[PDB]
Amino acid sequence: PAMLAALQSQPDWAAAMDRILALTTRNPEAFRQQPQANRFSAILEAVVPSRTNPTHEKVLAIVNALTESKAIRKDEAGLIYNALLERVARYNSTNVQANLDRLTTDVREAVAQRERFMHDTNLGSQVALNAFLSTLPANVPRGQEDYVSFISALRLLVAEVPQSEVYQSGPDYFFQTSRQGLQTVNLTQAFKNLQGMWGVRSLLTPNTRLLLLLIAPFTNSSTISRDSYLGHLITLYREAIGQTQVDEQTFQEITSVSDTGSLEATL
Amino acid sequence: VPSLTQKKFLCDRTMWRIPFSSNFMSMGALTDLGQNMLYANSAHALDMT
Repeated sequence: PAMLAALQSQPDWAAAMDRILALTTRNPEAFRQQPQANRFSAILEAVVPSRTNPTHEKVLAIVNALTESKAIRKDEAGLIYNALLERVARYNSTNVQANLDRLTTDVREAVAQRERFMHDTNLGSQVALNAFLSTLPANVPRGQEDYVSFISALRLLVAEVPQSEVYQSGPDYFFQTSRQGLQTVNLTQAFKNLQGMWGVRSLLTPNTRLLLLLIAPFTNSSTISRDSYLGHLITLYREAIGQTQVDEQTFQEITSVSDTGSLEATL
Repeated sequence: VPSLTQKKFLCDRTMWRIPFSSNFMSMGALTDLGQNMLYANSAHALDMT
């Protein structure tokens, strides 16, 4: 967000007194040959460099930052830029003209948090979930305490699938997405229909089934035993996921050999 | 009866140039010679007739 300001403005002096002096490597005999007008319009630069006025540049180094995180929309950085320039062209001083400098050489460096924001989704995945888990009932359900293993598999899923896995709080009911596409929106305040079977050995509306199928991959010997339903189903969903991988590769193979066809004797 | 040829040379809409370079030619702008009296804050004074 700065070199995009460098690569939007500011067309050096070492590179100029490295060429006039003929200290380059590839073609030293470069500056000598130019017309004796250029060679007298580049020698009086690396002999008495001309000052500059950097405000615009680093101000453009701030706009290109805002509009890349999300404030000032892409189409408004022609009013924001003028407004910022005129503000910093009023109150300017070594005061502000520096306070910028720090802002521009910190905003491009203090981007690690932003990177973190999208590397553990600690923006709407764990802060939301670790909020929703605090809206759950007490952590002592009656039947079993396979509860905690499931509720931890949920956190692991949300933390190890950065894709989007956003956890909205679309009003009273917090709902889990499986991707920004969102074609597996399962309601996470509607598994207070699993605070039923948390411990037993057709009452699951697929919404609950959707959550089970969504996390299952991330369950191993955790939700465990023959803890009824919740146990097996998870195991059966994992088995079905493996079989689905098998059938996926099989169908690609059988359609690369060559119409419903494979879809029948696969499904 | 006898002839004493006269002879002219109309030219209209054209401004005689005298371009100022060496090979009185045109190899650019900031033309050769000009380029010399560039930097040198030198000063001169024509006087054509």
